[PDB]
Amino acid sequence: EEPLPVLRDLPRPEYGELHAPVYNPAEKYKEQIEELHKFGRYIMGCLPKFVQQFSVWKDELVIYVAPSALTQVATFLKDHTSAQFKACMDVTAADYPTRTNRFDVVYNLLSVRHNSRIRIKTYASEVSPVPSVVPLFQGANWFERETYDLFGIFFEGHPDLRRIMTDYGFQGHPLRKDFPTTGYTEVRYDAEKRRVVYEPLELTQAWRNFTVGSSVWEQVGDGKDFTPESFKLPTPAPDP
Amino acid sequence: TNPTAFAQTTRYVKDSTEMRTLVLNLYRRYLRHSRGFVNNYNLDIPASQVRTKIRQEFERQRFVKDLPLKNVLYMKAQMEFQELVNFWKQQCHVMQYFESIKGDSFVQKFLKGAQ
Amino acid sequence: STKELTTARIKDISKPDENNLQQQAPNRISPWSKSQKPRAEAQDNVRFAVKDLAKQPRPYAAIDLIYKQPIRYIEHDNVAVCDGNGGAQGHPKVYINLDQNKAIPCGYCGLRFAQAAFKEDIES
Amino acid sequence: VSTFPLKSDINITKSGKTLLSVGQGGRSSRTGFTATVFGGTGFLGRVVVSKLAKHGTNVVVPFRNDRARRQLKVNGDLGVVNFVEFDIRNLKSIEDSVKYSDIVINLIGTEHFSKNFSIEDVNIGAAERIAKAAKEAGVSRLIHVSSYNANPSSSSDFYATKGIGEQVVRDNFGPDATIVRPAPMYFRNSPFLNELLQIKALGGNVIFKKEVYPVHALQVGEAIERIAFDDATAGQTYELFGKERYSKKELREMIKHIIHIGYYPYSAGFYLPAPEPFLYAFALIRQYISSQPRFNVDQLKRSHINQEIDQSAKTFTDLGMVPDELSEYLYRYVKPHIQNRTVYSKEDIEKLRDYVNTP
Amino acid sequence: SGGPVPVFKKYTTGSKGIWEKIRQLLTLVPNRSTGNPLVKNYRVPPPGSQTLKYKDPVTIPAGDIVKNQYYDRDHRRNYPRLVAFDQTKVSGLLTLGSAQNPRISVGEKGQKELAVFDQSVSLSSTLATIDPKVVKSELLAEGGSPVVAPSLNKKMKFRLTEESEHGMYPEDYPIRIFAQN
Amino acid sequence: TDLAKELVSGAPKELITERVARIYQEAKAATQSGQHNTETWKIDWDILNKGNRWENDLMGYQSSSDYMQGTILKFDTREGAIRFAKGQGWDYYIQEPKVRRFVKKDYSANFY
Ligand SMILES: NC(=O)C1=CN([C@@H]2O[C@H](COP(=O)(O)OP(=O)(O)OC[C@H]3O[C@@H](n4cnc5c(N)ncnc54)[C@H](OP(=O)(O)O)[C@@H]3O)[C@@H](O)[C@H]2O)C=CC1
Ligand SMILES: [Zn+2]
Repeated sequence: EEPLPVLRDLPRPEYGELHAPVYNPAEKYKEQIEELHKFGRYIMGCLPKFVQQFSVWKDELVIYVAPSALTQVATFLKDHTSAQFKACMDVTAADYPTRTNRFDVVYNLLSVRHNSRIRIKTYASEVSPVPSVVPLFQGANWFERETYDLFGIFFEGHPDLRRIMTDYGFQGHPLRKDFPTTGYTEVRYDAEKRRVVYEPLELTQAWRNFTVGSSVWEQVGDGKDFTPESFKLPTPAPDP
Repeated sequence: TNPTAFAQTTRYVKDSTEMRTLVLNLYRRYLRHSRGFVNNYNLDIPASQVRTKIRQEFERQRFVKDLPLKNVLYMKAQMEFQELVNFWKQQCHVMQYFESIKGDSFVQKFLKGAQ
Repeated sequence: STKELTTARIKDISKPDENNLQQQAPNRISPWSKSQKPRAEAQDNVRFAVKDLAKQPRPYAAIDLIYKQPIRYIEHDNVAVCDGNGGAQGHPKVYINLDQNKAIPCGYCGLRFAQAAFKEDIES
Repeated sequence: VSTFPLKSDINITKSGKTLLSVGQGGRSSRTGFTATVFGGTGFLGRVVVSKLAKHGTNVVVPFRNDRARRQLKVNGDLGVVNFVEFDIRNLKSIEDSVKYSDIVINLIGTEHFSKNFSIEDVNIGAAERIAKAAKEAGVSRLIHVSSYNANPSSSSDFYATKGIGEQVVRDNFGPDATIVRPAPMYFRNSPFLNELLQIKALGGNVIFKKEVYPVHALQVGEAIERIAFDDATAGQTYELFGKERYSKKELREMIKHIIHIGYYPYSAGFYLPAPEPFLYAFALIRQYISSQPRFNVDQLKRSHINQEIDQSAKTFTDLGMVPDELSEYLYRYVKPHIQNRTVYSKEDIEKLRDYVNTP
Repeated sequence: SGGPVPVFKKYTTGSKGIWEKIRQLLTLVPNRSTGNPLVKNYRVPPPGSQTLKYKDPVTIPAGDIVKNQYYDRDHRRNYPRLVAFDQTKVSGLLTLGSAQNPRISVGEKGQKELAVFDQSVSLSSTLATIDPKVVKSELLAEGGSPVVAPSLNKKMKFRLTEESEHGMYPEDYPIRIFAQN
Repeated sequence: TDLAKELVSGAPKELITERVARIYQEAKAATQSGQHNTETWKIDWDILNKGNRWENDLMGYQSSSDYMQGTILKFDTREGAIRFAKGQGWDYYIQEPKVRRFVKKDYSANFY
């Protein structure tokens, strides 16, 4: 039944000068880089008709396929035992207006089987449809519904495609780069009509674009080479 | 999982003629529900004008030539119908849709700041 | 009047009064910036029609206060070091050169430093 | 409404004030003016305040009912609609309601009298004191509102004080004071369309024989906008009314079918005919028993007077606005009191007029 | 372990004297704390009235005045470059081997071969025409075995515990607690 | 590309009829000697002849009714900008960047 200690007063460790090793954080992914490279090539060899190219970054493997190669590669990665990606976590997009097909549709698959994640990238334009993966993954029903709402991508084969985020009868797809961040209209309560009405946008304080004062010097270099020494073409050695 | 009421599958049509049959079919579906649109949305105008303004918006796109433009304008064509039937829009939105409204002389625009 | 109340001056002309609500600040009559809106014009507005101007915020003008400080005088050195008299709770440390025969104010604090040998001319 | 309430962005007043507008006319825009709507918490004030504040015109709203003014602020942006507590038995408050203004509007008026104010003190005393103070406060334009039969010779007290009220304004403010004489204004929650919809209307036959001309409350609100923003309307008198002639007895019955209300209308008390000497007596008693404004004696005399049009005054064609007929607007203002919903267009309403008068 | 702890060993207010004996006689579990913190212990020197003079911590290699060149520890600019392997480079690696396991001739004869895969080479053709041992050695693994998806955590394993060890719900409740192993 | 893609973007009609966009490459700033902000092509919209900026009466803000005032697009090839402008049916005009003329600079030139 001893009285409780006063934890404020108990002695604390004494340290002199602290030492912590400095080493490149990208080194600890070295083993993961080779194994994704091998398994990335394996998918390409199995399906040369579809896999345009594959890429590895640290611990993330990406497979680049055409829109017409989507259902095939998705099915292969779902059913093949060596790569059982039953769970699709994310369906999204990104806008790069400089490219001919601006939208870049990206899928993230999870394999609870082997504890792995794979990424599928497939492009799309404003008018060209993309196959819907809803027949394979039911979890993409709303992720495709969201991508259309914010990017206007036509998804072929979706059972019920409609707005999910923006208001009903909202004009324009917000995440397209050409859509201004403040939109086009705004609402207020009109006394005469006894109802909330839309009016064209008019900001009391116009948005200030401080992004113009960005860096005029390039800030990060060319990077470093971390490709496994088993995935570089050998240099033909000079002759005697 | 099952789709909601008045839903349709999203298929990219590849024939021009096939689309017009869908386009013409959809037009009566708008026309058929016009009285219910007034009743459900408590519109202050008779259903005749509701049928009147539906037709105009179809013609606005009549002269598109390229096919990929035709589908997307049809894909979004169905979506606006589906929301209207299921009472998803509020009364404020529908009123303002049909409550919408000659340009001033050069002096008049100049006098008031123009654009 | 409205002549001093609407134009900025380095120093005022008449003695400021704390009760006069038309002054720019309770301890200064005229504004201290060329683009500062006079307080007389600011309160001549519809939104002040039924207000109590004595209870609106009237902080003491900082220009008049800072010139009430004495000039620091440095002995046998032409460079003064100022840090806001708080170290880690002041401004960054800035070194002031006192070769010219005048009092050079600090960039942040506004304290004026000079040389002791120059005090007699400065105090004229 | 539209997109810009002005015809020009620079507007010089009678007093040498140069008002420069900024913006496109939306919420964040301004017009440079500063009005003062008296009785903005009244029926007509709410529409008038809303239109002015909708386009960035600062509006000072003197009020006495603290809660009734709260909903006025939604119409204007930050700092636009300002509130000044006042009482017409207080002069200092009125001299602050008009201190910074460039337009003064006077919607204060009554057809009933109270234990603290009579009709003489309100329709005549208040308007006079406003114009006297608005003149000494250097206001360029004053707009006044009176009844539709302003006639200082009328035996009715309402048109006796409303008619004299016109004079004492121009005799106080001067020969620049505009005057507006709207017809019975119909709108949502309007005093006119109310008693037509009220079920237990005691003395219906006595009250509803009076004939008037319907007029849109919004058009009256929009008309007042055109008057304030135009300097060519100074000293002019406006008689605002509609074209088609309607009688309350016609309306009280045309309304009856839209409401869809056999034995019931007689049993429910919809028809409550009354000998006139009783009505003069019961309305006499409620002046000092009821704590609320009831249908009083003076209002009874008005039921004996049809609307008169003073043809020497102006109309909506002077403002380039087409008056709106009650045919197209009666239905949307009875939907609150109202298978398939039965919708009446202009043709449906006019045909319904035929049925009422057909025996 | 997380075994039950006597009430007087927890920093909450507890009764004393006759009421302690009443509290133990009537409560279901006598070692349950009221939850009201000890006034004399909890936050007693407030955060604004402490005694510790804080000093900025600095590990030596990255905070030193010496042997502390920034380019040694400038990891943000040593990021891994983005390399995409198209079908052509896979074919070149497949046919010619890798940099570690060369299968290319030397000198100008080799420079002839590398230039072959410097332009488009579809991988469908490459697998059709190459030694079957190459696939079993380069593309596939362990003598023709497939390539299983790599694991993000080679140390992710689980094992079944029991209530005498995990302390949670007994065997009857419909959940099982998994350890690391 | 050739399609009238603007009919699916839901953008207001005024960007086609009433506004003018500009395709330009940002110029080098005189103050600084860096040459990196001048390597990507950008699209910006012209300001409005009235209602671009006006002073808020109450707090002195900068009110605006231009919903494209803070919209700048980025590209990496000139053609992609022109193609994208063509796709949306924008009434653009291209601003060709100036090219600095090469002049060799020698240390010895100060005396020769
Ligand atoms: N259909 C109609 O409404 C018609 C009305 N008119 C006249 O238009 C004028 C405006 O009335 P309207 O808006 O339509 O409806 P109201 O009768 O409700 O408006 C009366 C206004 O005057 C104010 N008022 C009355 N007495 C006082 C007082 N002692 N002190 C301060 N304010 C007072 C009221 O303030 P508060 O609200 O706080 O009580 C109210 O704002 C009236 O004179 C009316 O006779 C003429 C033709 C048609
Ligand atoms: Zn300093």
